[PDB]
Amino acid sequence: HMSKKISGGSVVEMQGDEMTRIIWELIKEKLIFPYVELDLHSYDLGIENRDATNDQVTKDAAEAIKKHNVGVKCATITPDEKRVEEFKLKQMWKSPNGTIRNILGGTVFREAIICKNIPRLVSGWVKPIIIGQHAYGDQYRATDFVVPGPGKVEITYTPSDGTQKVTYLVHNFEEGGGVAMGMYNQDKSIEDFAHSSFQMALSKGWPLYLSTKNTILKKYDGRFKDIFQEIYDKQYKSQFEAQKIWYEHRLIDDMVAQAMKSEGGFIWACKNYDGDVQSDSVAQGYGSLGMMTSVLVCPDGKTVEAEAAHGTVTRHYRMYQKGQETSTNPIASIFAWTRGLAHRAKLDNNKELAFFANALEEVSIETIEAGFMTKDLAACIKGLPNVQRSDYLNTFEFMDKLGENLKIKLAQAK
Amino acid sequence: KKISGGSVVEMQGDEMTRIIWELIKEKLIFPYVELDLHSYDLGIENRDATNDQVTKDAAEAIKKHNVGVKCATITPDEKRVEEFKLKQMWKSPNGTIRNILGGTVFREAIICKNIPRLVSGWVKPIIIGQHAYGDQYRATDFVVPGPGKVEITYTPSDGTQKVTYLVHNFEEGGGVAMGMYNQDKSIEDFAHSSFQMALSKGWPLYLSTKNTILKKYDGRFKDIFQEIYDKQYKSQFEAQKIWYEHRLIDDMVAQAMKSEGGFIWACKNYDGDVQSDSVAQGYGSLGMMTSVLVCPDGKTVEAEAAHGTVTRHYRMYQKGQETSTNPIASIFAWTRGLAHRAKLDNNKELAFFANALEEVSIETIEAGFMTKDLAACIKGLPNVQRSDYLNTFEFMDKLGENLKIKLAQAK
Ligand SMILES: NC(=O)C1=CN([C@@H]2O[C@H](COP(=O)(O)OP(=O)(O)OC[C@H]3O[C@@H](n4cnc5c(N)ncnc54)[C@H](OP(=O)(O)O)[C@@H]3O)[C@@H](O)[C@H]2O)C=C[C@H]1[C@H](CC(=O)O)C(=O)C(=O)O
Ligand SMILES: O=C(O)CCC(=O)C(=O)O
Ligand SMILES: [Ca+2]
Ligand SMILES: [Ca+2]
Repeated sequence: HMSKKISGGSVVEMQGDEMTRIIWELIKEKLIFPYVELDLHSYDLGIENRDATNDQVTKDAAEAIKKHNVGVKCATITPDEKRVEEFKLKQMWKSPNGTIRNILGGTVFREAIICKNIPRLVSGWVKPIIIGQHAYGDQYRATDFVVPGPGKVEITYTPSDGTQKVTYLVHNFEEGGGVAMGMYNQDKSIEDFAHSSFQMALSKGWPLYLSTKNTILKKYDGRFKDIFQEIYDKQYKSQFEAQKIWYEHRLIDDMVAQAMKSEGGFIWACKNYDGDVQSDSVAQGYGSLGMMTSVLVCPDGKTVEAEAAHGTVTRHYRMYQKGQETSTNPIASIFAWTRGLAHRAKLDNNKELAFFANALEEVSIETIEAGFMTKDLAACIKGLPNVQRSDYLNTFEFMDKLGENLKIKLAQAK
Repeated sequence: KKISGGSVVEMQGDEMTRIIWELIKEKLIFPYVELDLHSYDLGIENRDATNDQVTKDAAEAIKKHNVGVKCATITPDEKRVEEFKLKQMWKSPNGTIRNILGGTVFREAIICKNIPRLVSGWVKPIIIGQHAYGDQYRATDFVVPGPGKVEITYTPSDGTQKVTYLVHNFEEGGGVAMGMYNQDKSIEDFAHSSFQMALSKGWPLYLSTKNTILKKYDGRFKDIFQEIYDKQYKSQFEAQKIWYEHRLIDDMVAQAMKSEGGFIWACKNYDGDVQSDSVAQGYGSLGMMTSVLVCPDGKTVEAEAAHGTVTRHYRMYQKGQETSTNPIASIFAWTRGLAHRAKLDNNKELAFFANALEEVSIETIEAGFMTKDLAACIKGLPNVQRSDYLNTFEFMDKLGENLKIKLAQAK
């Protein structure tokens, strides 16, 4: 009969597109703002405000995250040919997440939210599997081109200090054309990636695996393997052993077979491409992309960006657009806010904010575990063809049910 | 009065698989099939002795006789170079052979009703066609020791202007860099092989790439497939009510996880290498898989046992200790090659024998006679007792008796 909200501090918010934008606003309206006062720095990364500002709004939000150390980002449209038409864009703008990653740096850690009544697709997975994706280099910064006919492709290195160049033959095309590409990574980026992985394994108490293909790329993938091993021996091995965990290198194909027959419960450090791909595989194996969280941990050990690990759910948004009922899972988006607020509360020693962030995570899981859930989770239980309308809640019924349970939980603890 | 078997190129391998290989031939093959065997030793010592020329000679012999069957082989790491005092950390024979022959490697689980799958919805099989040529498996990678410029250059053979592209200006330290390529003609054969596999199985075909990122490199795989599809295969796909689609690799691994199986999955060399191990494990046992390289000439094939050489079991066999080594992938390398041998020769007896041996293998396991690894797939290893499985020679022996019965019953 006379309450006062939690003062949450400074957070950078990146508004997004299509179905995740709708969810994003329901989360703020029903779960966050009634309990938490925020110093929000909002940036509209919607497809048409980006285009409006020649994508300057993306870069500015990236700089804002550097300044305030905490960002929460909604899924955004990444333009392709179709999208330039649909929004009559000025150009095919770069992915906002590549731009944001490239400015911030670091490792992207992805993890499924587990509810005990939600069957996995992979039978053995009891505990979670946290993939740490090295968010820099390799294919994502590579230079590729078409080879139009017979000829020589070479890759050369010219030292900056003046000494003589070295020239590696890629291929003599003798029979026609094809394609070629060069790609690189940097030692300091690999070192930051190793440290974040060892640190993540130690804070979760779980073992750590790095996957490469160094049997084939002895120099390129060998560099990753060597940097991890030296940093582990010099800096982490005795800590790992003190907690009865361990670090091992694995070939990527051995690693995906090992992961598939494990029980989970390990950190999986992936090079850029493998982490991009394998984390969608892992996400689906747990049940639903809607349940996949993601946090960019920057090398300063202080800045994070939290987001859902899925897209804008265009398919559902099209149905929403023509008045048709939808059942879109908000948990990944919710945990973007709770992870961002948890981190804000850690930097600030804000006890009430940290208790709120965890209460909302608990509430989300408890609601599903009591049998109230969106359709994608119902399908995990029954199999899609066998789901009845009575087995699940639509988008708005589920937020309402969550909002109801969160008011109860928070008024209980006071 | 044996079955006429014809010419077959055999590549001998290493450690436990080398041992099982000899047992397969003496127990299951040679008692029923007379063969003109052309045998190349790809054991790690002989590759070292010949500076790996024997691997090149084997691949050439496959061009000549059209059928190869390859035993698993050691791919040396640094511990192996010490063990054998190798002249260099030789590269996998599979890479050299695939580079010489070109083609597509089709991988598919070997399914036993009593071996549980780990992925719940995979009720039908998933066939991966891995492009066998180029990309990371023919690349050149090096260490960048400090600041400097990495560039990549194309010099046309006809003497016109060369083109140079900045890969990276290293300004803050060193790192690594690599160059890699593929060929139009080899991609086309990749496409043809995939469209033909789909049509022959009556299943739909998906090609995965990452063309959102590698717009030129992966875009070429995409454009080649689409062009060949529209001009040469779309009509026949529609007549069988199947289709072809390009999918982004990320989308596709998720789609496959939640799918029911029953499709052809065309993969670039790297993805096919990685996802075929994921898929074999998902169907229940990483080792229960077929791996058959189908060459562009449409006539030549090389079946291989895809797993490792089982070093721990070999050491135990060296010390004269009981082992329980699964032979099924080596057996199916023999049956797949002989089956294709029988196809080129219109040899109905050889074709019958190859499928019999495959059938005996499945039936024997489904009846409850299996090696320790398979019993552990069923009970869980901590719960496996000695009486739940056969040792290496007992299993081979049960296979041999069941095969002898199947061939007699059939006449
Ligand atoms: N972070 C972002 O800003 C991203 C935005 N995009 C965009 O999103 C739109 C559509 O893309 P899409 O392919 O449709 O993916 P998405 O995940 O939205 O939906 C797929 C299907 O997954 C099921 N599903 C997903 N979520 C839910 C849910 N909550 N509830 C229930 N079912 C769900 C549902 O399944 P169904 O119910 O249909 O069976 C759905 O349809 C495109 O514009 C992309 O640019 C993709 C990912 C990242 C970035 C992009 C980048 O940086 O370039 C990325 O990671 C990458 O690099 O690729
Ligand atoms: O890659 C090798 O060295 C051969 C073993 C292997 O991984 C395979 O054949 O798939
Ligand atoms: Ca991805
Ligand atoms: Ca492999």
